[PDB]
Parts: sequence; structure tokens; C-alpha cells
Amino acid sequence: KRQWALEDFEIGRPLGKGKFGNVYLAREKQSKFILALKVLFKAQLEKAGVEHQLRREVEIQSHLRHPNILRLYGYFHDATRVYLILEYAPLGTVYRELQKLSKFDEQRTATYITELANALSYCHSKRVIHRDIKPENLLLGSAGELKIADFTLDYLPPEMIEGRMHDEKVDLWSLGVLCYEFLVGKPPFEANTYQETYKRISRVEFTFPDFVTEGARDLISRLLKHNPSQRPMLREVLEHPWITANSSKPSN
Ligand SMILES: O=C1CCCc2cc(-c3ccnc(Nc4ccccc4)n3)ccc2N1
Repeated sequence: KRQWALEDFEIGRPLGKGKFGNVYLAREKQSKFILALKVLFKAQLEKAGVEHQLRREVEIQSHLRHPNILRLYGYFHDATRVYLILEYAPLGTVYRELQKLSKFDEQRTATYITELANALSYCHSKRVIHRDIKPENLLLGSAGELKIADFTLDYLPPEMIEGRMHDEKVDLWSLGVLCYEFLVGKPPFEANTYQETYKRISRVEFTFPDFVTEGARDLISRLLKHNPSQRPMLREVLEHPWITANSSKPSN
């Protein structure tokens, strides 16, 4: 628990826009340690009323330690800005990869889905749910392993948008959404308006291109049920035939 300050860093390349400022490559002066520094404006956190949402997410994200979860090393603030000290993820966002490749093969998808599920299984067994399990929020390590970070309906389950009660089953719906997007190149409830997307999610209307294989259709269909109780456990996902046939890493 070292209290940091901006003078302890040399800032570099902008890595991305985080909607609340920007994330920069940085290097710790004393150690030479390379990391990522998320720069948030304090005036924009008050006036989006998320200062609690930040404090609790930072608390949670600091204690969690998994190879497929991006490490938060710490934080500090000055007058204007708050700084998150993050692991640096050399290979960037899954979003960008998907923009590049347009879509992913079954192997890369099934691997990603494993890595997610693993990091979620761990998350659940500390009573942590997530909401924004979306490509903008998944990063890639030097080995190209998936890392979850950043603790718009497109990825939200029916119970959530409807305003119903929700449990750890939200994250299962997310996996189905992502599994679909990874294979097809767009999420399954995509639309041109919010209102429509809302309808699509709420009545669970999705269809498959021809090229999506029977095994993947099975797993996605299983994951995207309206009824949370009907969605499989994470263990079952890791042990799905399509997953085990196509993944590269193993389940845990
Ligand atoms: O939600 C978002 C939108 C997407 C941009 C973004 C990126 C990071 C981040 C954290 C650690 N390593 C990296 N490496 C990286 C490497 C190459 C390209 C881009 C990012 N990037 C954190 C938060 C964040 N904000």
C-alpha cells in the first residue's frame, strides 16, 4: 500500500479513450516497471454521480488476482484528476482484434470463452458479478490471453433491462452474447436504435448465419435463455463438447 504521485511516473503513448478521460502507457521511474495509467476527471465523476461506483469497483478490483483478470495495482489523485495504476496489456483490446479480423474462428472463440468463464468462475466464488463483459472491456496479454477489466444494452440480459431482480446468471448471458459476436462479428441483438435492441433482447430474438456450426448454436442457445435458471453453470460451459473440441487452454 504505497501512496503514489504523478511525479513517480513517466507517461507515454495514449492507449485509448475510456469515455472518462484516457488510458496511457506509463513507466514507473524508480523500478522502470511498465504499466497503464487510467486518467479520470474528478469533475466528470461527481457530475455523472459515479464516485461510489468507482470506489467500490477499485476496492473489488484490487483484491482479485487471476491470470485472466487485469490487475489494479493502486490509485491516486491530485486537484483535478484521479489515476488508476493498471497492468499493461500489450496486445490491446478484443474489440480491436475483432475489428481487424472481422470475426474469429471457432478455436480462438472457444479459447476466449474458456478464459472468460475461468475468470468469471473465480469472480462468482468471491460474490462478484460483472455487467460490461464486452470487447471494449476485454484485453489481451503478451501471450494473447484474455484479461477482463474496467469493472449499450447489446450485452445486458432481459432481467436487467426489464428492471427485474438479477443474480450471477447475468454473466452467463454475456458469454452467450460474446460467443455470438466473436463468431459472427456483431452481437445477436444488434439494431439501429436502443428501443428496438431492447425489444430484441426482451423477446430473445436472434438468428444464426449458415457458417455458425451446430455445436456453437447449441452453446449460444443454451446461454441465451430468458429464464436465468435455465442457463448452464460455468462448469458446464467449460465442459461443453464444442468448447473442449475447439479450445486450446484447459478448464478450471
Ligand atoms: O474501456 C476502455 C476502452 C478501451 C481502451 C482502454 C484500454 C485500457 C488498457 C489497459 C491496459 N493495457 C492496455 N493496453 C493496450 C494495448 C494496445 C492498444 C490499446 C490498449 N489498455 C484500459 C481501459 C480502457 N478503456
